[PDB]
Amino acid sequence: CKYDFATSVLFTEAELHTRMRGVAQRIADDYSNCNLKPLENPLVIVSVLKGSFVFTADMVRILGDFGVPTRVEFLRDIRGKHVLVLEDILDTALTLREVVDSLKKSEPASIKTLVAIDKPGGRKIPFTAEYVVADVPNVFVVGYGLDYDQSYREVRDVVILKPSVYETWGKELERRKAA
Amino acid sequence: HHHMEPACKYDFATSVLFTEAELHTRMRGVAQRIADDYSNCNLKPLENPLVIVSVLKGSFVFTADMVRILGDFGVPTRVEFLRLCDIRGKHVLVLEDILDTALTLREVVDSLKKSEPASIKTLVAIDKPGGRKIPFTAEYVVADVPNVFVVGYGLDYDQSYREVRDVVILKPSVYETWGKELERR
Ligand SMILES: Nc1nc(=O)c2ncn(CC(COCP(=O)(O)O)COCP(=O)(O)O)c2[nH]1
Ligand SMILES: Nc1nc(=O)c2ncn(CC(COCP(=O)(O)O)COCP(=O)(O)O)c2[nH]1
Ligand SMILES: [Mg+2]
Ligand SMILES: [Mg+2]
Repeated sequence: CKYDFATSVLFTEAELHTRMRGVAQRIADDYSNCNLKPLENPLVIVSVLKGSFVFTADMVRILGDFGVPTRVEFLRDIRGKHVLVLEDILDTALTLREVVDSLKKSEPASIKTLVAIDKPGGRKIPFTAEYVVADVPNVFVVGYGLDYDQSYREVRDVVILKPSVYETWGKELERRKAA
Repeated sequence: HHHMEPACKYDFATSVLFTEAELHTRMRGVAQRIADDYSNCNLKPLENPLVIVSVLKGSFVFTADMVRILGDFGVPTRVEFLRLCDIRGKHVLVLEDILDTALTLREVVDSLKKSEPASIKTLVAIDKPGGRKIPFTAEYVVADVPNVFVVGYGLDYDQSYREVRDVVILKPSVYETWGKELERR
């Protein structure tokens, strides 16, 4: 494996970007009759969870390439506006269920969701994102904005950490606790 | 002789000042200096990362690109947004998309110093050195621009254009027209 701290790379940055371009084409098609324009009527991107800044930064630029202008708001007026909620990972769906339900109360013209990583096996309630870049199984991943204990968000790929990473850090946490 | 001037890429811009490629080239140069400068600190994921404090809403683009480049150069980070975890005894690098009057960074740095970080430095994507209202020098600057209003690379005009990949001069046409519309509202 490329990374000394990982056992597996699941998706490279290049694979993610290729899938993101395919999703951007669909979004450009789906919103083509919405008359989106900078200033007068951008697509409102609502980015949810701290780590989603990486995905949001790459995705709004790719959407711009495909002719979909955006404004961004972070959750870490939309009445009559088109809203696309972005999140780095969708797992239990408890976050997005709450965010979507709250945004609906402001009566946007439409609301859809776009997630970089779906763990469809992780649900605690039923929830389907309109747009999914990639799926993973029920494993804990880091990278592409996703962290372990606030570290590793900067890893360019989505990866599975080595067990020794959690073990060393637990032990150091114990150590610092006693001292 | 007759000079030929090609038209600008973007219908809303007068001039592209820095392309995404130029920005990333300069960010790699800066990342090498940062790696050299923090090589004496024994930084590590989890036990001792560099705390990146990202300031202002539009700085998410710069921050996303910069933490990944720093990772390539072996500088592990953790990111915090001001648009705060304990920083006492930690190295802090404050990131900001643009530095102009310096009033934001002066306040942010002074506040953070109260928590006694191990060190504090600043890294900015665009410095407008002629815009100062107080003296201020960033430790690390990706690019300088003259006193003109730019958008792109996370910088907005009234919340639009952050997604433009290049840093560009916004056409006066755009904000004169839109400004009167906002007045009308
Ligand atoms: N780093 C990381 N990797 C995972 O595989 C993973 N699976 C769940 N989570 C925690 C969180 C994701 O935390 C993401 P962040 O650090 O705040 O970007 C799941 O929240 C989505 P949901 O369960 O409400 O739908 C994960 N965090
Ligand atoms: N979009 C944009 N372009 C500029 O040229 C420019 N020059 C100043 N500003 C406004 C703000 C930058 O606003 C950045 P953002 O939309 O919140 O990412 C200057 O703040 C830095 P300082 O004056 O405290 O040092 C600008 N905003
Ligand atoms: Mg997390
Ligand atoms: Mg602004």
